This record gives sequence, structure tokens and C-alpha cells, in this order.
Amino acid sequence: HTDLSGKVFVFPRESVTDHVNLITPLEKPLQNFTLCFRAYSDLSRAYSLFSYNTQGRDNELLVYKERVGEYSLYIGRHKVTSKVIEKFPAPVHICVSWESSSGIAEFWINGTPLVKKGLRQGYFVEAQPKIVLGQEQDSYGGKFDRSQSFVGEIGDLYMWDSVLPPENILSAYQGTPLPANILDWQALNYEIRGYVIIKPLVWV
Amino acid sequence: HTDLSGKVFVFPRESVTDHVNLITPLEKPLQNFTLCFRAYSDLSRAYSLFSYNTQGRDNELLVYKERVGEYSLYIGRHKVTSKVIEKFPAPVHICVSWESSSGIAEFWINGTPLVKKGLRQGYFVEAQPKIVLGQEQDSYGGKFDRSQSFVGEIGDLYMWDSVLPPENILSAYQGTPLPANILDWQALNYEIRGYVIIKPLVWV
Amino acid sequence: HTDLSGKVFVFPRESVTDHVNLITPLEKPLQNFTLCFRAYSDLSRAYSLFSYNTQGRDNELLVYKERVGEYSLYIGRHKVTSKVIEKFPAPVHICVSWESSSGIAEFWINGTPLVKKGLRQGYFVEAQPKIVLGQEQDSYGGKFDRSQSFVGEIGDLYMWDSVLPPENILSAYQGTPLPANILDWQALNYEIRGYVIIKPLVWV
Amino acid sequence: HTDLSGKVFVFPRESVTDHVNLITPLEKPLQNFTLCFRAYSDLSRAYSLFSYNTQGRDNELLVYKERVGEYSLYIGRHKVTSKVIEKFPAPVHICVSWESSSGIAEFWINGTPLVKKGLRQGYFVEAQPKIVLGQEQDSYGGKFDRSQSFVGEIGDLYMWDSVLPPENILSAYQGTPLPANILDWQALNYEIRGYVIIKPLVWV
Amino acid sequence: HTDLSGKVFVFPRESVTDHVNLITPLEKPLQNFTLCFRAYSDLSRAYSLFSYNTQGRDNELLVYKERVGEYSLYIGRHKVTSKVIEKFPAPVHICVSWESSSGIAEFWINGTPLVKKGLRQGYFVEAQPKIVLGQEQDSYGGKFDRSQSFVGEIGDLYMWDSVLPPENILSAYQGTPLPANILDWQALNYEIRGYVIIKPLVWV
Ligand SMILES: C[C@]1(C(=O)O)OC[C@@H](OC(=O)NCCNC(=O)O[C@H]2CO[C@@](C)(C(=O)O)OC2)CO1
Ligand SMILES: C[C@]1(C(=O)O)OC[C@@H](OC(=O)NCCNC(=O)O[C@H]2CO[C@@](C)(C(=O)O)OC2)CO1
Ligand SMILES: C[C@]1(C(=O)O)OC[C@@H](OC(=O)NCCNC(=O)O[C@H]2CO[C@@](C)(C(=O)O)OC2)CO1
Ligand SMILES: C[C@]1(C(=O)O)OC[C@@H](OC(=O)NCCNC(=O)O[C@H]2CO[C@@](C)(C(=O)O)OC2)CO1
Ligand SMILES: C[C@]1(C(=O)O)OC[C@@H](OC(=O)NCCNC(=O)O[C@H]2CO[C@@](C)(C(=O)O)OC2)CO1
Ligand SMILES: [Ca+2]
Ligand SMILES: [Ca+2]
Ligand SMILES: [Ca+2]
Ligand SMILES: [Ca+2]
Ligand SMILES: [Ca+2]
Ligand SMILES: [Ca+2]
Ligand SMILES: [Ca+2]
Ligand SMILES: [Ca+2]
Ligand SMILES: [Ca+2]
Ligand SMILES: [Ca+2]
Repeated sequence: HTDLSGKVFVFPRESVTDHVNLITPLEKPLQNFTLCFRAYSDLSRAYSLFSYNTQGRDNELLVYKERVGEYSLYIGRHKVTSKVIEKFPAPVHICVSWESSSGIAEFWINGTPLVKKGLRQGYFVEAQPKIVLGQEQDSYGGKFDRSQSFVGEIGDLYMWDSVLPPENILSAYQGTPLPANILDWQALNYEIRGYVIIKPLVWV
Repeated sequence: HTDLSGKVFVFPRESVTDHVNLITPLEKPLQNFTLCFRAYSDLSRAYSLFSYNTQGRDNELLVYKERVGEYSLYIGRHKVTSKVIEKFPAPVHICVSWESSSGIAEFWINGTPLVKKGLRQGYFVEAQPKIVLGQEQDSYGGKFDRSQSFVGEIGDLYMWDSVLPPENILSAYQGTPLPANILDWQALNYEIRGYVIIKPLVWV
Repeated sequence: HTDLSGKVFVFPRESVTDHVNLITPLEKPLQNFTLCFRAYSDLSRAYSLFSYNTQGRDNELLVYKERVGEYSLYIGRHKVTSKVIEKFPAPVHICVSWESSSGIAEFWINGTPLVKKGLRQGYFVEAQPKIVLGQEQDSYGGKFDRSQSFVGEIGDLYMWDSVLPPENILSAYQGTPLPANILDWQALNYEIRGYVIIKPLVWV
Repeated sequence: HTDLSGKVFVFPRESVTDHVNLITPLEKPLQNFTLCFRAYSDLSRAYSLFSYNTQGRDNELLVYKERVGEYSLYIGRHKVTSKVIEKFPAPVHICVSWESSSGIAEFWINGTPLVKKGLRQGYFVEAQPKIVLGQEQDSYGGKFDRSQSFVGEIGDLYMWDSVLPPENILSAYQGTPLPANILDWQALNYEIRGYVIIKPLVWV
Repeated sequence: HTDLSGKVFVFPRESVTDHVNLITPLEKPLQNFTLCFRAYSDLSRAYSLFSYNTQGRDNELLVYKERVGEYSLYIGRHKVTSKVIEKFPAPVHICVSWESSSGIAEFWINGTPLVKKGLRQGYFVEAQPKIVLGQEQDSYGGKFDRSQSFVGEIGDLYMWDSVLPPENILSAYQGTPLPANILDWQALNYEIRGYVIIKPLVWV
């Protein structure tokens, strides 16, 4: 468990191999969540930002960037997509929440809410996941795809087991995130596989 | 009747069934009206914003968004269209008024007056309407069309039986609208059908 | 004659019929003139803004908008065209002057001088005109063309029998035009024909 | 000689005929020069701004505008071209210097230096020129080309027999140029031929 | 040899011959380095900014501009590319660092950090280089290519044998660079070959 404050994971190249495994202490199925992180990439093609798979379930929870200005959330294989005006290339802060009771998914880009969408109302995302950054999973922990690899820098990743109110989203965006009980950048259990470098964050 | 202050209807998905029925004691034929509301959608295709049909009368009163930067009003099946510069996607405040005696239709977009157009001078829009959000009607209450469905968020919807002067339009835009006697967001009678979720308004 | 201060003509629809006739007490041939007015239209196709014909003479004096960013003046069937950066759609203030002795035509868009052009040096534009707003004449008083009709709003129309200096152009733009002897918005002699509505000017 | 302070040459129409001859008593071949002037044109096609020909020598010194954002200097039939971001149409202040010893040509657009280019190092531009505004010469004083004619307004033209330092360039742009010894707007010997009109400068 | 403060190399024309050799007594293979310089060119095609070759080694260290908004670093024949929003044409300040131990390459454009990339981790860039400005080498000191030549102005060139922290990059951008131990603009050992002119820096 490492304090990565002020630091990013650099995925310096395209590969089918470089990734970071994220280990969460959570062992119960997810009804509600919020996921925030910072990314800086100049890929124009599609890539996975956050890949969460469970046994026999691809795309159980997936944050996927299809193209510039477009963000997709997959819950249990089902997908929503929301659009935003953004410059390319540019650093970005991304928060996404999802609520089982309503099905509502909320993207926040640089503290700006995108249009709400809804999917998988009543569903629970399964526990005991494999979580990977830098690659998209098609199996429980593997079956990566070069054309979906993340190339660039990721920092300030937090994941909470609740839907964060606007004020806590903005706080995360501004660099004072509330401590997070699923994944916390300041106490992160992770394994680097292949070519991933930890560097100071210089682009905020 | 519900006070919806600070809240929105979220139509979280494309469908042919998700809609809200708006209930009003409108018994007298309309010679004059103003309709104001806020909307936030990232659809690029055409969609109905506000659909009002009467017995044997399609498109009796319809606010229809043909494409980005173009707003159409239908009165008694007749149509006018006006253009504006806008960003996409972006939250928008829309006011539209119409006046029988001159036939003049006025769109106001984020407090900004569009070019006046005119239609159905001397006409009275029929009473006893079925008013629906989220779908466009082709019958008296039904005959919805998936390709015309509204996906996104609608809030702050008011409707008056008179033509609002510019200062009152601006008041609505700024969030202090005058009391409204046809539809009022702070005392709204409505029916949710299918997948519509009420959420706080976070994008104003 | 009417004081049209704070008011516009609204030509609410495309037609081959709707127009306003303007009556001048001029009688003398024009060697010098300035014409100023405001217009708000979201037409993209070409249209006539100000059509002045005499017996047996088409396009004796015509202000014609070919396309966005381009303004044409016709004097005695001859034309010049000048370009400008403008937003679309957008309210605009237009002044045009012409001086026989030099032939110089000056367009002023929102108090901004366009490139000077020149035509019909030594020519006298004929008196006893039919002057129309909303349609382009191909005869003396008629032969209108739907594809040249003006749809939108026109206000603050003044015409002088002299070439206004930049100061006077700016004054008119900023809302205090010098007293005008050919045509005067504050004492206008006009005939409405077909669908033209007088409304308060709300876009300035 | 005429003091043209506050005045421009207006070339109000395209032609193969309209031009201004500029007269200088220069008998000594040019080793160094700076040329500054103001131009306002809405031509999109190529045009000559300043044409300097000597006997049996085309394009001895030529300032030619190929298209928007690109300025060309010809010295002794050789060419350099430099690019700039500019709006269109827009008034522009242009300075260009050339230095034989280095061959360096410097364009300055609205007081902004363009990328330096180099041509004809060691060369002397020939004396006893015919200098024309409004047309491009292909002979000694004539052989004009309609498609190269300048339509628009030129003012504040000065030419020095030395390379001006940046400070004197900014001075020219700001409207306080140093006295010039080849050509001087405030003591200009010229011949108008065809349709060219002197008018006040209104666009600065 | 030679304080070039306040001065630039001007490469005034396209050629296969015009270049500047930069001489340094570097005998130790580089593990870490930072290179900073100022460039101003209106070339649209690809060109080499900084060409560093060793005996039998092409593209040992090379800064290459593929197209507008795209910067490439070659280390030992391998390359990375990073993208940026930039105006064209425009003066630019470029810093690039590379670090053997991590393989990380950092581009800084006008003091703005680009997305980090990585190449040749564990590699040492060879010493005893031929370093040239204005041309790209394919041999040890020669084999130039006209389609790769730099046309324009270069100044403020510094090279350090370490990775400069962001603060030091900004200092170089602001015009107060730290003394550099490989290449220093204020004490530069150079050889001008062909048409290269030293001029004052006027675009900073
Ligand atoms: C004939 C038919 C069909 O059965 O209808 O199958 C082939 C084809 O349909 C597909 O190929 N469907 C799957 C498309 N793949 C896709 O959308 O992948 C997305 C979601 O999954 C990820 C994120 C992934 O897990 O790698 O990649 C991007 C056309 O329709
Ligand atoms: C041959 C002919 C003709 O008879 O002239 O008929 C077929 C075709 O004409 C039409 O299809 N006309 C109706 C077009 N439909 C239309 O404009 O729908 C609009 C208005 O109504 C709504 C808003 C609607 O109520 O769904 O949808 C978009 C071409 O012309
Ligand atoms: C063969 C020939 C010729 O004789 O050269 O005649 C037919 C054709 O030339 C024309 O048709 N010329 C007249 C074009 N009409 C035109 O420019 O109308 C303009 C000006 O007048 C207005 C403003 C109008 O008054 O309606 O409409 C646009 C090609 O050349
Ligand atoms: C066969 C050959 C050749 O002999 O190499 O000559 C004909 C052709 O090359 C040219 O025609 N070159 C001259 C083209 N004209 C040109 O560049 O005009 C420029 C420069 O001169 C001015 C400024 C002018 O003086 O009119 O107009 C624009 C192809 O190459
Ligand atoms: C057949 C094959 C192959 O063997 O794979 O070689 C020929 C072709 O591949 C190339 O030609 N590759 C090299 C192309 N040149 C290139 O990428 O130049 C870059 C890098 O080198 C510089 C900087 C240079 O040193 O000139 O120019 C730009 C297709 O693939
Ligand atoms: Ca997958
Ligand atoms: Ca995959
Ligand atoms: Ca309908
Ligand atoms: Ca329908
Ligand atoms: Ca006509
Ligand atoms: Ca006509
Ligand atoms: Ca010539
Ligand atoms: Ca020529
Ligand atoms: Ca090479
Ligand atoms: Ca090469």
C-alpha cells in the first residue's frame, strides 16, 4: 500500500502488456459507487481508463473513452455514453457515479456534469474483481487488446462505495478529495506489470 | 401536485415508451401563451421537447428541436423555425411565446431573442390537451416515435396563458419566474410512465 | 406618418406577397445619399434589404444581401459588393452611402467601415421611386420573387440626401441618428401589404 | 508633391487600367530598403501591392499577396514568401525590408515580425524605376493584368533607403513614421491614371 | 566563441547545404539530458530541429517536427511522438528531456508539459557526436535531405547532461536559463556552413 500523492502512473508506450493491477479491500457486491481520476493522454483512438472484471463477466464495470469528447460507462456489459466539449489534447479530471436504485450514471468532466444516463437499475456489480489500469480486460485479469491500451498518465484515482454529492466531486477535482474506501490514491494496493513508471505529477 | 424546485426529470435512455404526462386544467382555447423550460441533452438527432396534441389534432402545439441551433414551433400543424448560435452539448434555457392576433412566435434562448416568425394568425390552439415530455405524440396521448424521443434532463418548466414581456422572460431565465397558470414547476401535476427518474438539478 | 421609435417591421414568413411600401417626399434626382437601418434575419439564402425602382428602371438603388458576410449595392443596375466578418445569425446595423461625383460606395457594418467600392460616377439615381421592404422589385412597384423575399425584422431606417461622415454613421449606430430628409423612422409614411407586423424592438 | 496625411488612394474597381504611378528621383541602385504602407482590401485572389520595374527587368522589386496569410517579396525576379495569421477581410499595416549584404528579407505585419527569409545576397536592385500602385507591371510602366489588379485602399506609404530597426517599424505602424527619402506619403509625387479616388482614411 | 545572447541563427532558404555544426567536447555517453531552444518557422512540411549523429549511428538523438502540433524525439533510432495545441505559424520554445533509467521523454512546449512517453530504457546515447542545425543527418556529419531542412530562425539553445525539473524548464522559457554544460547559447562553439545569417532576435 503506497501513498502516490503528487504522483502519476506513466504508461509510456503502446503495448498489449503494460498494466497496473489494482487491489481493493472491498469484498461485497456494489450497489453504489463513485470513481474519480485524472488522465493525460494524446491518443485519438479508443482506450480503456478503468477496467473492472469479475469471474465469467467481462465489462462488469468499465470506463471507456471511445473518441474525443465521448465517455462510456459499462455496468454489467450494458453501456451508456455521454458527450462533452473538450480540447485535444488536454489533461482531464473524470468522475463517474452509478446508483443501482435508479440506474443513474453521472459523468463529471473537470467538475462539469454531463447529461445523466441510466442503465441496469436494480443490478449489483459483482465482488472479488480484477481491476486493471492501462489495458482493457476481456477475461478475469487478462486477454488484453493493444488497440484499447491506455498510453499516457493517470493520477489521483479514488473510488467510493456511494454516490458522491456535487460538492465532494468538485473537491476531488480541486485536489482535496475525501478519503475513499474502495480505492484510495494515498493508500493504494497495486502491482505494476511491464513498463509502467511512477513520476511526479507536473500537469495540474 | 408536486413542488419540483431544484429538481429535473431525467429521461435516462432512448425508448418508445418512457415519458411524463403533464396535467393541466386547460379548458379554454389558447389565444396567447408563453412556455419556458430548461433542457440538457447530448442527442444530435431531432427530438420533441414539448408535445401537446388535442382530439383529432396532431402537432397542435409542439416544440421540436430539428438539429443543433434550430428550434421549431408547431401551432395547429403549421411550423416556424428559428436559428441561434449555441454550443453542443450544452444546457439551455428555452422560452417560446405565441400570439394569435398577430401570429407572432418568439423564441428566447438563454435570455436571447431569436428572429420572430409568424403562423396561424387568428387561430386558437385547442384545449383539453394531452401534454407529454420525453416523447412526441402522433395521436391524442400516444403513437410515440423512438427517433423523436427526448433523452436527457428537463427542469424549470412554466407555461402562462399570456405573452410574457422580455423582463419576465429574463426573470424566468435567471430563476425567478412569474407565477404561471397553465403549467407550474413549483406545483406540477404529472404522471411518470416508464423509465423517468427525478433528480436534483446539478447543471445550473 | 408614424413614429416607429423602438419598433420594427416583422416580416414573419417567406412569401411573394408580404411587403411594406415606403413613401418619400423627395422628388429630386439623387446625387448623394446615405441609408441606415437595423436588420435581424436568419435567412442564409440571398435577399433584398432595400429595393428602390423607378419607371422602366430595375435595381435603380438596391441593397442586396447575397450571402453571409457579403453586402451588395446596386446603383442604376450596376453593382458593387463588399465583405465583412459577421456572426450568423446576428442583428446587424447597416449604413450605405453613395456619392455621384466620385462614384464611391461606403458600407458600414455595426459602425465598421467596409472596403470602399465605386460605380456610376457622374450618374443621377432617378427620382419618383417605388421603395419596398420585404420584397425585391423587378418592375415599378412589383414583380416580386419569393427567393429574394426578406424574412425577419427591420428597424431604425433613415435615409439622407447627403453622404454622412463617419461621426454621423457612428451616431446613428449608437442610437441618435441625425434628422433625415428622405426617409425617417420617427415620421415614416408607409403602406403595409400582406403579412407584416409592427412589434417592439427587443434585440437592441 | 502632395501631403496625403489622413488620406488613401481608393482603387474602387477591378480593371486592367486603373493605377497610380509613384515618382522618385532615385538614380542610385538600391542595396538596402524598407517599405511600409497600409492596405484594406477584400480581394481573395492574388494581387500586387507595390510593383517596381526597371527597363527590361520585370519584378525588380515586388510586394505581392498570393492569398490570405501569405506575403511575397520579389527582388530581381527572385522570390521569398512568409506566412502570418490574419483575419479576412481586415485592414493591415505592412512593412518589408531587404538587405543586400545578407540577402535578408523581413516582413512586418501589424507590427509583428514574420519569419525572416533570404534572397539575392550581394545583388543591387536597379534604379530609374517605374513604381505603380493598383496594377502589376510586366513591362517598364505597363503590361498590366486584371487578375493581379489591386482593389481597395492604400495609405501611409513610405520608403526608406535603409533597413529600419524594429523601433522605427513600430513607429510607422503606430502612425509616427520617420521621414522617408525615397517615397513619402506626406510629400508624394504621383500620377493618377483612370479610376482612382483620394478619400480620407477612415479604417484606422 | 561566442556569446549569442539576444541573437538567432537565420536559415533564410530551403537547401540541402545550409547548416550549423555545433561543437562540444562530449566524450561520456549520455544517460540523462535536457535540450531547450527557441524556434520560428513557417514550414508546413516535416523538418529536423536538432540532429545528433554518431559514427555508424543515424538518429542517435533527434528532435523532429513531423507536422504542426506534433513533436518527435528519436533516441538510438527509436522514436516517441507527443501532441500539442499550437497556432501556426508561431514562435515556439521547446524543451525535451530524456532519462535512461526510466526511459521517460518529456516535451515542454512554451512551458507546457506534453504527455510523457518512454523509449530505450537502460540505453546510453553515444558520445562524440556531430550536432547540426538546419539539416537532418543520415551519416556522421552529412547526407542531408532538402525535404527535411529547417527554414527559419533558431535561438536560445541550451543542453544539459541532466533532467531539468519543471522550475528550471520555466526559467529557460522565461529567458533566465541555468548555465548548461553541453551546449550553451552564451558560449557557443559553432561552424556556419553555407547560407546562415546571424541576426538580432526580434520575435521574443
Ligand atoms: C452479426 C452480429 C450479431 O450477432 O448481431 O455480431 C457481429 C457484429 O456485432 C459485434 O461485433 N458486436 C460486438 C461489438 N463489440 C463491441 O462493441 O466492443 C466494445 C465493448 O467491449 C469492449 C469494451 C471490450 O470488452 O473489449 O470493446 C468495445 C454484428 O452483429
Ligand atoms: C409525395 C409527397 C406529396 O404528397 O407531396 O408525399 C410524401 C412526402 O411528403 C411527406 O412525407 N410529408 C410529411 C413529412 N413529415 C414531416 O415533416 O414530419 C415532421 C412534422 O411532424 C413531426 C414533428 C411528427 O409529428 O412526428 O415529425 C417531423 C413527399 O411528398
Ligand atoms: C448568355 C448571357 C449573355 O448574354 O452574356 O446571358 C445569360 C446569362 O447572363 C445573365 O443571366 N445575366 C443576368 C443575371 N441576373 C442577375 O445577376 O440578377 C441579379 C441582379 O438582379 C437581381 C438582384 C434582381 O433584380 O432580381 O437578382 C440577382 C449568361 O450570359
Ligand atoms: C517549362 C517551364 C520552364 O521553362 O521551366 O516554363 C513554364 C512553366 O513555368 C512558368 O510558367 N513559370 C512562371 C509562372 N509565372 C509566375 O510564377 O508568375 C508569378 C511571378 O510573376 C508575377 C508576379 C507577374 O509578374 O505577373 O505573377 C506571379 C513550367 O516550367
Ligand atoms: C519494406 C520496409 C521494411 O523493411 O519493413 O522498409 C521500407 C518501408 O519502411 C521504411 O521505408 N521505413 C523508413 C521510412 N523512413 C522514415 O521513417 O524516416 C523517418 C525517420 O528517419 C528520418 C528522421 C531520417 O533520418 O531521415 O526521417 C523520418 C516499408 O517497410
Ligand atoms: Ca472487455
Ligand atoms: Ca477488450
Ligand atoms: Ca406528431
Ligand atoms: Ca411523431
Ligand atoms: Ca430587381
Ligand atoms: Ca428580382
Ligand atoms: Ca511582373
Ligand atoms: Ca503580371
Ligand atoms: Ca537521419
Ligand atoms: Ca534524413
